[PDB]
Amino acid sequence: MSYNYVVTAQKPTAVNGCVTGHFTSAEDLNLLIAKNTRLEIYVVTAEGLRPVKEVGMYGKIAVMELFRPKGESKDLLFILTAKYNACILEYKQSGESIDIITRAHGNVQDRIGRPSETGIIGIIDPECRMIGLRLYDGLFKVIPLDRDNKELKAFNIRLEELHVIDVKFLYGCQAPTICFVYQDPQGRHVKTYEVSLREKEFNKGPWKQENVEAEASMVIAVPEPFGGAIIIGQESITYHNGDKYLAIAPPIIKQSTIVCHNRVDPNGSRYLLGDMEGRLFMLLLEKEEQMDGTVTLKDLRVELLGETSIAECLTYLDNGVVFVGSRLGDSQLVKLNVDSNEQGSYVVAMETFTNLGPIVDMCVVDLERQGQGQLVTCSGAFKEGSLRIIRNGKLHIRTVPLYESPRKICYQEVSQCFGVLSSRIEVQDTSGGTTALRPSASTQALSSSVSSSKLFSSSTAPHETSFGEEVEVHNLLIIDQHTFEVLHAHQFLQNEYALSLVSCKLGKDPNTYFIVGTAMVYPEEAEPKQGRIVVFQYSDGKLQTVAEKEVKGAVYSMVEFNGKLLASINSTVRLYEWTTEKELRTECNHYNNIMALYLKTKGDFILVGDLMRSVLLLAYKPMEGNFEEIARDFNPNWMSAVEILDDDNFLGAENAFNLFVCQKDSAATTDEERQHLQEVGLFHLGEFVNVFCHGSLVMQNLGETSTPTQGSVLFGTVNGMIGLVTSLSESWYNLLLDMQNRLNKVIKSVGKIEHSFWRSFHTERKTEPATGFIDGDLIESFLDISRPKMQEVVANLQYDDGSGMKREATADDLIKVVEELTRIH
Amino acid sequence: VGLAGPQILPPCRSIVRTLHQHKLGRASWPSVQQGLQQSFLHTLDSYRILQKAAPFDRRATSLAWHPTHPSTVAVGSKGGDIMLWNFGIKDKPTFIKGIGAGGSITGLKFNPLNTNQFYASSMEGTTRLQDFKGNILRVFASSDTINIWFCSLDVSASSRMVVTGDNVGNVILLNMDGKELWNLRMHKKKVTHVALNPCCDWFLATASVDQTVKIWDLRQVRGKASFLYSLPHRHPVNAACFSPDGARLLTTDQKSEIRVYSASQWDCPLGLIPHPHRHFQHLTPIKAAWHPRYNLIVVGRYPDPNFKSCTPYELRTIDVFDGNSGKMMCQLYDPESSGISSLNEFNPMGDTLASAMGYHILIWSQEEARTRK
Repeated sequence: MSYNYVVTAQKPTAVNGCVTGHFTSAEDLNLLIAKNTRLEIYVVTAEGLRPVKEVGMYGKIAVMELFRPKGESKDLLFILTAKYNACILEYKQSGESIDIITRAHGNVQDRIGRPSETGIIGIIDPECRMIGLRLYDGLFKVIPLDRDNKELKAFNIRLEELHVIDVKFLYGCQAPTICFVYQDPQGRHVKTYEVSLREKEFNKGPWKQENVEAEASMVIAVPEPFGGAIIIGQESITYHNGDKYLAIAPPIIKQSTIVCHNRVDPNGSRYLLGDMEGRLFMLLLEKEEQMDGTVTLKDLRVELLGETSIAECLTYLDNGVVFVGSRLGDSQLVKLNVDSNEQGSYVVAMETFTNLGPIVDMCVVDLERQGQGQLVTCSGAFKEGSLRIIRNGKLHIRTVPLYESPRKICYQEVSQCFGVLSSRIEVQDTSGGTTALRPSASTQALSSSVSSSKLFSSSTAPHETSFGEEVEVHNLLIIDQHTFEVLHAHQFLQNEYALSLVSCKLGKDPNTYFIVGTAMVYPEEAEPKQGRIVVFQYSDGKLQTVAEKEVKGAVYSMVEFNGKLLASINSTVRLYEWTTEKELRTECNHYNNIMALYLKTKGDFILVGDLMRSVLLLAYKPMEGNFEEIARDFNPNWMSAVEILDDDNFLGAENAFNLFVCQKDSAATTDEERQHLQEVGLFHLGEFVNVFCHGSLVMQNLGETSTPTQGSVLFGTVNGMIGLVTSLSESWYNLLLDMQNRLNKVIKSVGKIEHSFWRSFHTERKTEPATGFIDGDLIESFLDISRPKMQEVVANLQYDDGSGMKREATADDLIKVVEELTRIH
Repeated sequence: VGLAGPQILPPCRSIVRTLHQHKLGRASWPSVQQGLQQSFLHTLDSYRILQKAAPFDRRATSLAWHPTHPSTVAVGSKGGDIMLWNFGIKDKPTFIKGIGAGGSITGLKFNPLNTNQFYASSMEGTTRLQDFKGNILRVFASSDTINIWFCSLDVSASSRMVVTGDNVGNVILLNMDGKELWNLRMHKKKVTHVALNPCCDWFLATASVDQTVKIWDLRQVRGKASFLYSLPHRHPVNAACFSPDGARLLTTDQKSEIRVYSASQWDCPLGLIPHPHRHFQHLTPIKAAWHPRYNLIVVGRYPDPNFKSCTPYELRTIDVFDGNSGKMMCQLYDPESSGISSLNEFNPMGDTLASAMGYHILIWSQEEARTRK
């Protein structure tokens, strides 16, 4: 009875991986980029990047590596998805028709296994003898690269070391050899193993185990003539090869963790290093000659090159240019110069590529024109953090740099501004409190108002701070809707984090307030036990504290409720009334929760999203003044977000990247049965949803009756993808889903992955086919195939055109349908 | 050992911020699951207030949870007496009696299809499927000669199979409508427990008094101990229960031991959790259990003056360990319940625990909430 349609409005922008090689031709230098479902293929030019191809895969790319077996004139590509579909692909071009051929494909899922902590790791032997995968603890999977292994058949080897940090195949070994860093009760160590295919087992490696730094975190396989391996830690960089040992401890790198690396020279003489603060270093290997013609390592050196966006990955292209792929900020092309500029930097930005991710919160406002909705998102994190303003007409994006991490947003029409929760990092200063790493919005406001609140400053046991602890400083910014200048910044107390924010009227009071829920943070508490709700009023460019309410827990969420304030505190959902004397009074409470993170409301009904009790449907009783548990989803789901579609339909998203739709049990004959929500819809989105919100970007056609879908809920993701969910009738649902089946019979899936498998519900507990959800992206893909393929798709189809009786469907009819559908986003 | 006790504190680091870190995409899911496991342990040290108690006649032998609903549970006695009980209903729960002497129910799972049904294994020698109103729907198999009876039972719905164990050494495997192609012998003595994996469908586990626990492949093996794997022990085994995820097998002995075997190389173990659950005649044998959504273990303690205790205070209590580490994290205790918690089982839901002691049934939910207007 609930039928839903999901569609991409903006494809994901974050980069999960990027590599260089020769894929489109033996002569071309190509750049391959992964954005979570999309594979982008560019040619490197003297000026920049030429787009050659963009494809979608039915899967989340976790590994992306190029390789050239013997007999191949150019590189092949290995891809592995999050659902452990593996495929080897080849680029094919003929005229202007470009095809990626599937050379090999297979599912390498084992029956059993716990996925590891550091995630899927995938590497390929330099000699193209084998692929190695770290999927589960204690195991190393090997796909022998035989030409007949078109199914990618594999075997497992035991790893005695169960907690592997990183691993790489080595260069210059007569036998395939892996080197890896692992953790055990004695600390961190580095070790190697040879890989015997004959025995399908490890053999003793060429050099003995050595202890490494406690935070040894990355391995770099150095090519010949160097060979050996480099181990990157938090304070030191070491190199190991046989009897060769060389370690350095440059202080410059201790301030921030190195997180990605890339080789600059083919012989391994230089490497790039990227940290969490966006700093880019040059790592230099000094050669030492040997009388036998071999080369040993003489020295290691680190050189600060400059600052970039915070890099998930780096790739040297050519001519001193590097691509900086970020997930937390925009990606970039940067030029490295041999000589520094005035500020001592060797870095010059060449080009920037929009990244919306992470979208942690957003809202829709008719910023410019009534009925023209625009989406304002809190985007980015630390020095990359921004606001992003998005409108249709494909899309125009305005960027407001904040230089600090946003957390929440709301809009306040009557003040013509936005309230924005934000946070910055500070480190202990020379003599005093803490100091900021750079200027940012909370430190560059036109005016500021530190919290002079002393609600519980008295009779409150302070908790002590030792030298060395870094701090997060949270602020509420008030920002102009037109200029997006930081108008005001209110700094909260030491150690208190602001979590939720709403702007609303309350009770019979005509003033409009900004309301914030917070939590006291202390290092030893399994959960916060102290927090505040704080009601401010904005006037004269500042916030004045009108009221506070102390509570024993973290105010995770708040929502306006019929002029009252509903708020989630630790395992409770609490309603407060606004009295005439302007104070918060507890109206009512509900308790059957572990940790209530998310709330949404409609009418007198409340939908609660739980940390562990996935969803709960509550009702307020005006003639009784209390809550009743109406129903619950008794299937466990670790939620990340929830939404109300309507009075009868409840949407949820969970941490294993799926969506579900709950309803009341229509076929319930008892109050007990009536209390069971039924998960009637299931869909694997492939994204981590952080927020839903009602609204639309497409101009609304006032009085447009007889459309396919009804309602519109936008949602935002970690990868910066934005999508739209809308409602369907039963007949439309049937139509488009049959269309999906036949499209699946016609469409060529990259890597020979089935659409059904990809959208299939999937958690560590259960696997079930999709239901109740139309893959809108797949439907829109109808419009891009050739006409004969459309005719095949619509072959033997009974179709109800407009209102009437059934007849044979023609391609143009379905084109019309899908074109109307594309205009909802 | 350590890190929690009557005096020592449960809570480790205050990492809850990680949730928003997950909202940003930096930190990975397993760390979050770790932190929320930590959270559940912290609030579990406030499960201490025993919610409800329930008696009936002679002795408890088996326990089972209604899968869909939290507050409902089924329990099976020494005398073929079954009970079905729901909380927050107050409608004086439902009962069904049996012979009372030699009809000891020993296995009990709900019906995955018709919630008002249940499977059962009985000392009478009749693996049956029967209603909570009393009507027996179908017998499935039979001894056909007294003094030889069944002990173990389990079922799977995704594969539509039933499996049951005897008191001598042979296992039977039926379909949900009969159609028996099995009853080859697996062991030399009584089979105490047996179970199917939920995340695959077609490898099986059985445990016995033979000091051995065995992993089978019910479609591929037909050759009378042409098995897949066999793990030895120093003592007999009271129970072998799978994970929900399917990769961690748990095993629990009769003398003093718990073992964790993994997917990776069934033979060798990951870790030994020494802890006393000594076997005895009139006592109900002890059955470790997983918690469906974490890597925890829950067990009943039965002290032994001969067991080398690391902790100096040894009371009659319910212990809670970590799966993939080895040591402990919590201990539930409440006087007025100094009996020995033979059975303990968490809900599939995650908010409730049931304990079956001698002549007693206990419910351990939290309480003492704040109030509405």
